Amino acid sequence: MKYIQTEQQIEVPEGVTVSIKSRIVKVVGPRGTLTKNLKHIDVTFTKVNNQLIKVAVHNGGRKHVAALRTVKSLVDNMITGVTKGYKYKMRYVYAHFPINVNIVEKDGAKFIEVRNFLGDKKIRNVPVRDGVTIEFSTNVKDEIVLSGNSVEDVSQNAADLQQICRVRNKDIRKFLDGIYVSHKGFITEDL
Amino acid sequence: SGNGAQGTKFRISLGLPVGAIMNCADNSGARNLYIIAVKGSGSRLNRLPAASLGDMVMATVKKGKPELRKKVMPAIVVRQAKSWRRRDGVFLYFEDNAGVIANPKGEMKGSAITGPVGKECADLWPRVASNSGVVV
Amino acid sequence: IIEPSLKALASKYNCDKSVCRKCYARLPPRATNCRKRKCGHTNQLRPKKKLK
RNA sequence: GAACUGGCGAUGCGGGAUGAACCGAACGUAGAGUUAAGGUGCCGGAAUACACGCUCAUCAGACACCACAAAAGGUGUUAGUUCAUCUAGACAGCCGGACGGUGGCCAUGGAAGUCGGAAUCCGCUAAGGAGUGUGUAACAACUCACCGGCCGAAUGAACUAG
RNA sequence: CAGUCAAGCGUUCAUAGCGACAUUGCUUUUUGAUUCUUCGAUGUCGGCUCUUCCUAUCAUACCGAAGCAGAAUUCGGUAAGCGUUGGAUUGUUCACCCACUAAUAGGGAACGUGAGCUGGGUUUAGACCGUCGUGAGACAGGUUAGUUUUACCCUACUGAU
Ligand SMILES: [Mg+2]
Ligand SMILES: [Mg+2]
Ligand SMILES: [Mg+2]
Ligand SMILES: [Mg+2]
Ligand SMILES: [Mg+2]
Ligand SMILES: [Mg+2]
Ligand SMILES: [Mg+2]
Ligand SMILES: [Mg+2]
Ligand SMILES: [Mg+2]
Ligand SMILES: [Mg+2]
Ligand SMILES: [Mg+2]
Ligand SMILES: [Mg+2]
Ligand SMILES: [Mg+2]
Ligand SMILES: [Mg+2]
Ligand SMILES: [Mg+2]
Ligand SMILES: [Mg+2]
Ligand SMILES: [Mg+2]
Ligand SMILES: [Mg+2]
Ligand SMILES: [Mg+2]
Ligand SMILES: [Zn+2]
Repeated sequence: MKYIQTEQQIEVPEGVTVSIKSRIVKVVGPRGTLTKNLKHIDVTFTKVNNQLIKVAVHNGGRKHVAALRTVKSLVDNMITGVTKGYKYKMRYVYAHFPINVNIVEKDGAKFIEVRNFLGDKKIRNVPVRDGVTIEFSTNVKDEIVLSGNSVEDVSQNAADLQQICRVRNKDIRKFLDGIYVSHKGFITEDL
Repeated sequence: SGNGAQGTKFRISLGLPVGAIMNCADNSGARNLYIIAVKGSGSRLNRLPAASLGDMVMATVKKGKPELRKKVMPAIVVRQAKSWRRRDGVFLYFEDNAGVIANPKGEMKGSAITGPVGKECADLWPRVASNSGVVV
Repeated sequence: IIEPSLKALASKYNCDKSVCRKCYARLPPRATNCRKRKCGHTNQLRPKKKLK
């Protein structure tokens, strides 16, 4: 129906610095800096008071307006991810065969090694995306922690090792073995 | 080959197409064997299935005691009579075709073996090897 | 055996889903329409049948 | 296989790419002007003219005769119709309570509401049922359904056709 | 050959898998209806050989669902890349058994293919039997014997200057 004006709000915390060219966003925070491209949506950007940035679409359709809120959340995750960080706790599930998960570095690639999954002789290697930190955290049995600035790398790599542990030719409703995400939070949560 | 195939064997020249009549080499009381099929054979237009030394076949008795007549039964070929090349480099062949009677598992119906047997067949079916007199 | 605390976590990814009645797709438990073009984004759904 | 009319056969011409039947229009030989049906991105002569909206197809659609598609579906998107809820804080989302009169009256082995059954009114507060579900053989114990806490403006249901 | 609705079957449960009563379609590998082209002739069945194409997928590749514990199985999707046999009987297409295999899926190309083959059948003339007819003769009734012509032209194709 061509909403002549649409507005959603981007709050800017204290310590961060935001640099935005045409559609190239640069967020600078204590934990680092994050950037990406947004030239595929045709939105405008407005700085208000160095603590508040406005995004608007003029004469936008239903799909066009809906895309604006995606950016609102997307750039916000940059701000959250650069101040508090992103932490994805990852849990093993095994019935009979314990799953041996280690870290190996062939050619400096920092691969993730999977063994004994359903007693398989095959070894599954999952590369670690840059900026993602791997933690064989203690005090909780059979869990790994992935931490980083960008939620996308943290989330996708977490999903990557989840998909590499699917079960074939069996009843998944019975063979619940695998690695599944147990907690999504922040590196500096409760701060 | 099949259920009783303990291990693998190298390819050897086929010398027994279907319809061939082959000598019975055990004491089960059969005189000859009539091939009607070969286990593990492929498919092709107009290509007759062929049997070789050590191959399990679906065979039928044409001469023997009546209780062995009129019914089909598995068999294992123990003599080829057609030259084949072993990978050691030698071409060898017996003077006639010979085989035995066995169940689908490879347990030979007979109890003794007359004449020599091929080393490939003996090495592949343990039961045939036990009752074999001379192996080459 | 499998410390059923994890089963709920494990089943939530494998068992706590919903199935499209036309193209057998795996859907989130509270989906309203199937996300697949071939079935026409149909609204006819059934829960994933559970054990026992 | 019949009726009326118009056509082809007996007929060329412009258009329908192409065609006996369709649209336009029927013909001496030439010159000029205007049009019909049909078209004006290029092939192709003529506006990539003006104006208001719809559609993105991981088999779009594109012009009568004509060279095909239906029943049934779709928080795809657009516009509507009829109902309701709403700043006396609408729907969501997150938090708490959810009390006494009176365990209402039978089924009494057991029913405050919950194996069931004829029933069914009050007091406290902004609000909470002689009770919705989980639960106990009953009871509480959880929960809802109602309100309150935040939120601050539209929300839901059904139907219609592009 | 495929849907749409859903009374029921399925221990309970419509839709795991089926599904009546109805109703909407698709295809031209059946058989029909018509006679539009061919009667100064387009060589009719079948088999053999060979190429390609269609997908409504039998198997192989990867997946989804179950009344999927495992194995086996069933339903479905993307999928025509690759393969889909040897025999007994019959002229057979068709059909039925034996056996192997991953499987022995379904079809078109003038019901592909006779100047490519064969001629077993149909389908000339000889002849026999049964039924019918007084008779000559008739019989999608049965049986046996019965000539398969030409490419040096153009194009197409494979090779060659
Ligand atoms: Mg053949
Ligand atoms: Mg005339
Ligand atoms: Mg005229
Ligand atoms: Mg008119
Ligand atoms: Mg021009
Ligand atoms: Mg419709
Ligand atoms: Mg619509
Ligand atoms: Mg005709
Ligand atoms: Mg003719
Ligand atoms: Mg002629
Ligand atoms: Mg001809
Ligand atoms: Mg298909
Ligand atoms: Mg046809
Ligand atoms: Mg052919
Ligand atoms: Mg020809
Ligand atoms: Mg004759
Ligand atoms: Mg005569
Ligand atoms: Mg007579
Ligand atoms: Mg006749
Ligand atoms: Zn679906």
